Amino acid sequence: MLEMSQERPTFYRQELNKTIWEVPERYQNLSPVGSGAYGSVCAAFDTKTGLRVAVRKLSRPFQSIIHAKRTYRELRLLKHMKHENVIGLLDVFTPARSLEEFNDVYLVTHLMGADLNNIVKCQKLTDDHVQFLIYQILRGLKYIHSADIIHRDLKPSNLAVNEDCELKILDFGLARHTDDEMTGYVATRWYRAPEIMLNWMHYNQTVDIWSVGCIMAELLTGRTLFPGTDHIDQLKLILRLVGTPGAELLKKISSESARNYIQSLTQMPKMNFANVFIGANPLAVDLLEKMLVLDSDKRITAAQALAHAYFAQYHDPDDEPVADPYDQSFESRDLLIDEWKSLTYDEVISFVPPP
Repeated sequence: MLEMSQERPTFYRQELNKTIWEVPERYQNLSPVGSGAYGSVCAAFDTKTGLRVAVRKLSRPFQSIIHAKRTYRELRLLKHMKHENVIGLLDVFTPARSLEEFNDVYLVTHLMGADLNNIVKCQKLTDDHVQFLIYQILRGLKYIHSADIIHRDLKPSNLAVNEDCELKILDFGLARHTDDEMTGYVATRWYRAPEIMLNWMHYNQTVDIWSVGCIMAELLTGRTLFPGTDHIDQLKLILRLVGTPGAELLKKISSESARNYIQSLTQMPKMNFANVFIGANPLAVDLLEKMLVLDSDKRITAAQALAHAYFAQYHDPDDEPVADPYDQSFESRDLLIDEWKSLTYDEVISFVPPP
């Protein structure tokens, strides 16, 4: 009645685009799909679930302490998430039969074709389509935030949408966003809260609410809310909308130079959001206000947003689950490469697939 043995499937070996792919035979007809510095990816047919899946062979997962710790951190997150608005892990394997021969990590996920950009390129979304997506984003973030994970890079390129307008969040909780350049007229930095983009204070899950506020506004108007040609420009665009900070917010900011800078800016009142988003549903404008609050301590939570009147057609407290606890002790801990490799191997071998 209890399992003793992990029975090991049969793997087959092949070369596609000068990339060795050794995988279980359950994965057939692999198609090269692309190669970034985050792994090579193949489309594949999973004969056990009937789904079509993305197989991802990590690239150089253990080449430095930083990168070893990134491989583990990502694998830990993917394993933990079990919510239909969050990319789950459906399988993770390696050809290695022991930690000594262990080198490669493959990650199996739902093949998720289109992202929120591609969706907006092809249609003008109806009002109900927009509402439904903000709901799902907030629903998956409620989950994420329940387990004390901060997405840290929530933006349209990190949301996958299917034909029935069903949404999953991608790429949450990782250190990789620091590898993109955030200088100039760049989309990555356009969705970030001012406090992390100028490192006024340290991260906070409220940082992600700022992001969904920026996406919602883009989904209602079709325009980027804050397309700043640089940090300072983006900050000015922000303060114009939400108003210069007050005393309670300025003392929360640790750098003495940054408060001198803010108080050098000409003080401005907050703008009237009804005159900024002409034509929008008043309930949508009301909720935007509560997401776009300069002081993160006063931003709305995802759990509060779901209960806001804008979502009355979709809100149901009995279908908005929270996650199990996510132990992140390991983030403060100082290990060697080989030790991070061993903990990654241990989670690879201990993976339990979904029922």
